[PDB]
Amino acid sequence: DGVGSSSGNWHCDSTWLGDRVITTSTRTWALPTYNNHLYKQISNGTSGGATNDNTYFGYSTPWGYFDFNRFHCHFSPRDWQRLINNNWGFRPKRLSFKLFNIQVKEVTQNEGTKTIANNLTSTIQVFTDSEYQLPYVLGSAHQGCLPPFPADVFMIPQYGYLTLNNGSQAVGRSSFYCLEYFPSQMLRTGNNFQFTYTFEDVPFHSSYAHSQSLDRLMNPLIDQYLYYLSRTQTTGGTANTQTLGFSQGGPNTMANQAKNWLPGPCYRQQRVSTTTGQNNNSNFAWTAGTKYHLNGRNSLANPGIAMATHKDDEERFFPSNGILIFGKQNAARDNADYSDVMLTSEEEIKTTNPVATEEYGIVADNLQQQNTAPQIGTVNSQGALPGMVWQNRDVYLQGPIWAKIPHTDGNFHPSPLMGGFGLKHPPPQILIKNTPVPADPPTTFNQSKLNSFITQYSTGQVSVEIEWELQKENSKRWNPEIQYTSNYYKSTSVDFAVNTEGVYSEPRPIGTRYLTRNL
Amino acid sequence: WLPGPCYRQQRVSTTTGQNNNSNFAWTAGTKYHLNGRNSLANPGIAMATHKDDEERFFPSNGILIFGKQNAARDNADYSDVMLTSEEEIKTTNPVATEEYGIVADNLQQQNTAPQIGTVNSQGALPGMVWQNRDVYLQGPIWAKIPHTDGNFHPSP
Amino acid sequence: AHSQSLDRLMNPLIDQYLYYLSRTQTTGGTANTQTLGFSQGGPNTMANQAKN
Amino acid sequence: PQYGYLTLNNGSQAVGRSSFYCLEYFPSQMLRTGNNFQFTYTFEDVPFHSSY
Amino acid sequence: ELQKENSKRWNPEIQYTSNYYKSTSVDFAVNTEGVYSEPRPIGTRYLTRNL
Amino acid sequence: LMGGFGLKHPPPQILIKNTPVPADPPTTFNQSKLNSFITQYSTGQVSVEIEW
Amino acid sequence: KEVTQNEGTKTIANNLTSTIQVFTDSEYQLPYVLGSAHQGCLPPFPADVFMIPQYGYLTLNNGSQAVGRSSFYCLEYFPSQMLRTGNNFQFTYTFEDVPFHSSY
Amino acid sequence: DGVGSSSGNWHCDSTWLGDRVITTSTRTWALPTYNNHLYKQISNGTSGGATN
Repeated sequence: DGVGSSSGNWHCDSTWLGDRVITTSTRTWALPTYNNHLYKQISNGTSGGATNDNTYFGYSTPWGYFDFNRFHCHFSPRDWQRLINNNWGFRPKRLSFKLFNIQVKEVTQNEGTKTIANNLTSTIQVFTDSEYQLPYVLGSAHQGCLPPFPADVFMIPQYGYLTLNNGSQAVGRSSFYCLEYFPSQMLRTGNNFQFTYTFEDVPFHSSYAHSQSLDRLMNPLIDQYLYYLSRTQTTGGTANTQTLGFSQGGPNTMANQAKNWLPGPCYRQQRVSTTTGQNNNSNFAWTAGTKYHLNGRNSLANPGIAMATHKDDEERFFPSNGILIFGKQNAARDNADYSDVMLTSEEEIKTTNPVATEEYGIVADNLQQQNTAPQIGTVNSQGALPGMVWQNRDVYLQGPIWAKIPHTDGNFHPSPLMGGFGLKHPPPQILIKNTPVPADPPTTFNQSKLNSFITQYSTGQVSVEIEWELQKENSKRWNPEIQYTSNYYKSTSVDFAVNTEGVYSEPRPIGTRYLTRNL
Repeated sequence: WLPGPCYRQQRVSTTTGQNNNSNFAWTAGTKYHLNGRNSLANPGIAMATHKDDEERFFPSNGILIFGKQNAARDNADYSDVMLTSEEEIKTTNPVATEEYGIVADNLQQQNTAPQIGTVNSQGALPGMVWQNRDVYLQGPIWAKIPHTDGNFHPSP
Repeated sequence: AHSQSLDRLMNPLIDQYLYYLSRTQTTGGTANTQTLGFSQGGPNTMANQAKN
Repeated sequence: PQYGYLTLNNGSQAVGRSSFYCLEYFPSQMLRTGNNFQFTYTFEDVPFHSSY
Repeated sequence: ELQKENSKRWNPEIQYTSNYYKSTSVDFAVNTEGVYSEPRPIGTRYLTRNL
Repeated sequence: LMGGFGLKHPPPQILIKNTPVPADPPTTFNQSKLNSFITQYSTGQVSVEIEW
Repeated sequence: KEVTQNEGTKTIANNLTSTIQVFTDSEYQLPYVLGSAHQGCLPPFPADVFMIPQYGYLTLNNGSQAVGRSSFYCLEYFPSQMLRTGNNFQFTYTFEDVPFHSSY
Repeated sequence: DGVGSSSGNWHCDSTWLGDRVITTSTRTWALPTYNNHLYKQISNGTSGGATN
C-alpha cells in the first residue's frame, strides 16, 4: 500500500457453469463537491401556480451514493440473449463490491488559467448502512446508474430525502438525519474498500409465456356430466310461457362449461391510441387519468397492477399510465415526441390477466320477478377473490432489479409494480464524500465556523460481481420455439454498437418471456 | 372481524311464474373480461346461496349443477337436474344475490344532505374471514395451481 | 410511524430516464391538431414520475 | 377418453408463440400380454378440508 | 462431440429464428390431413470467427 | 506465399493502452458521458528473446 | 507523462499515479492483423526510438454497408493487467512443430 | 517495486551453442493517445472515383 503501486485490477467478465452465471463489471467514476459542504432545508408550497398534489419537505446532503439497480449494468446484450432463450427463470444469490485506485485532486483558478494538480494526503469517507437506519432511495428508478457501455465515465448522484409535511411546513413527527453520525472508513490514495452481501430466499422470476388459457383448459372431445340453465321461455311461437330447461356442456358450448379458476384482479384505466386522429380532441392526460387518493393528494397509479396491455390484433392501443415507457438516445426531457420514446408491450399475460382497458365482468343488480325485468352491472374495479391466478409484470434490459418492502404490519403479494424482485433486506446503500480541507485561517481567534475551503474532487474505479442461479428448460414440445434474434438484412450501422461519433445507443427494449410452458 | 369477499350475481327463482319474461341467461350473467373475450364467472367465488326461508332462490351461474340419470344433453328440464345448496356458509360469507355493504359518498355540510353508496363488488380488506366451497360425492378432488408469479388463496 | 411517504420515495435532484405521455394537442394557437409529445420526470413534475 | 389440448390463437389462426407437442417424443414402456405397469405417488402438504 | 463458443465479440450475433407473425399452419409440424412437411433447408454456419 | 513459417497457433497479439483520466467535472449532475480529458502519453522499454 | 499547452509554452511533467493496460490474447478470439507485412516493427538499429501502431480491423461488407453477419469486438471486454510506474509485465510462449527451412 | 528503483536491465546479446542460438533484443518505445479514446466506424464506398 504505497503511492507508486496500484491496488487493483480490471475484472469485467462473465462465466457460465450449467446452473450458475457470475457477471463482473467495472467502471470509472468521479465525485464533485456538493452544496459547499452544507446541509440545507428544501421545500415546496401551495403558493404560486403550484398545486397541493406536488408539495414536499426534506433535506439535501453533501454525500453521494452508488446506484447499480438496473439490469444493463451487468449483462452485455449477448448475455441477455443467452439468458432469455435457454432458461425458465433466474434469481440472484450473492454479490460483492470493491473500490480501488482512489485519486484526489485539487484545482486552482487564477485569471482563466485553470490548473489541476495532485493531492496525496486528502481523504475520502465511505461507509455502508447495513442495519437500514437511513431512508432508502434506491429502487425508485432514478438516474445515475453505471453506464451500459464499459468504456464510459459517469458522475455520482447526490443524496437527499423527504419527510412528512403540511404544505411547506414540517410537523412534530418529522425527522432530521445527520450523516456524520455513522462510523465510516477514511481512505487516502493507496487504500481500498470492499464488502460482501448475501440475498435471502425469493421466488424465481417467471421468464416464460403460457401456451394455453384459463377458458380453454378442458377436453375438446368429451361432454361434461354437470348441467346448467339453458332456457327460461318456451319457443313454440308467440304464445310463450315460463319454463325451465337444462343442458350439458360440450365441444360446441365451451363458453357455458363449468370452470374451476378465475382471472386476475382488475383496476381499469383509460385507453389511448398511437394514431393521433383517433383520439378525443382535448387535453385528457391528467383529468382522465387513473388515480389513487391518499391524505388530500391525488397520486398517479403508475403503472398500476399487473394487467395485459392489448388484446388480439390491437397493437396500436395502450393504457395511458399503465406501462413502462423508455426514452431513446438523445430524447428531450420535456415534451418528447412519439418517435423519441419506446413503448413496451405486455401481451404475453393475456392468457390469465384481464386487459387493462376493459372491464372485469358483469354481475347481477336486483331481484327479478314476474313484473320486474332483470338488470346487470359492469364491474370496473375488482379486488381479490378466492381462486384467482395472475402473472407478475415482466422485467427488461434497462429496467430495475429490486425494491425494499416497506416495514408495515400487513401487505398482500409483495411484488413490485415496476417489475423485479421483492426484498425485505435489500443491498445496503453506499455513501461517499470528500473530507473538507480549510483555507488559511486568521491569526486572531474567531468563534465562527470556517467557511473558506479549497476546491477538490476525486476519482477512481468500482467493481461489482453478482452471482445468479438459473432454472433449465425441460419441455417435450415438438415444433420449433420462438427465439430472440437479430435482423438479417443490411443496415447503416450495427445495432447495440457505437455511432460514427462514439455514442453508444440501444435500439429497442428487450423483454424476457419468449419460451413456453403449459399451464 | 369482517365478512368475506363479494362479487354479486343475478337471482333467479325455481317458480317460473316469478321471473322476468325474457331470455336473460347470458345478457344478465356475471362475466369476467379477458383479452377481448367474455368468459362466464362460473361458479365464482365462495359465497352463500340463499338466506333464511328462501330455499327457492339460487344464483344463475354461481352453484354446481349435477345432472340426473338419463338427463338430456341440451335443454334439460328442471326435473332432470339437481341443484346443490351452500346455505352452511352464511354464518361468515355474504349471500351471492345481495350486496356487500353501504359506504359514504360525499362530504356533508350545513346545506348539503349526506349520500350513501351501495357496494356490489368488494375485494379483500384487512381482517376478513371466509369459508371455501364444499365438496360433494360426485364432484372433483384436485386442480393444478398455474405456474405464475403471484396468486391469492389458491383454492379451486 | 414512518417519516416518509410512498409518493415521495425518489431522489429530488436527478431526472429519470423513463418517459411519459405529456401532450396530445398542439399549442400553436386555435388552429390546433392532434399530436404526441413525451417528457422526462424530474424535480418539478414529481406527481408524473413512475412509481413502484 | 381422447387427449387433445389447446394453445393461443387469433381467431382461427395461430401466432408465433404457439406450441406443438408430439407425444412420441417421451420415453414409454411397451407391454405385450402378460406384462403389467405400476407406480407410486406421494402428495405434498395441504390444509385439511373444512367438513363442518 | 462438441466444441464450445469462445469469442470476445461485442455486438449481438446472428441466430436461427422462427417467424413472429401468424400463419395458416405451424412450420415443422403436421398438416390437417396428417402429412409432415419441411419448409426450408437449414444451413449450419451462423456464428462468427476471425480469420 | 510471402515466405517464412506456417503456424496454426501463432504468437499472440499484445495490446497496450493509456487509461483515461477525466478533467474537472461540473458541480451539478449530468447523465451525459464525460468528453473532456487530460492529454497524456507513456514510454518505456521492451525485451524479446527467441531461441532457434 | 502529462503535457500542458498554455500560449506556446508546452510543459511536460511527470505523473506518478496513472496506469497503462496490457493484455495478451492467447485463445485467439480477436482478428489477427500480424503477418500481413505492415509497418511499425522494432527498429533495425538498437539505438533508435520508435512509435507504436494503431489497431483496426475489417469485417464483411456490401459496398459501404455492413451485413447481418458482421461483427463488433469491444476490446475492454477482455481481462487486462493495469500497471503503474514501478510494475512490469511478461509471458512465455512455445512454438509447435514445423518443418525446417530449406536454406540451401 | 517503488518509484525510486528501476525494474529491469538492458539485455541485448546473442549466444551460440553448437545447435542452438539465442538472440535477445531491446528497444525503447512511446505510446500516444488514439482517436481521443473513442471507437469509430470507418468505411469506403463505390461513389466518387473509387472502384468496387
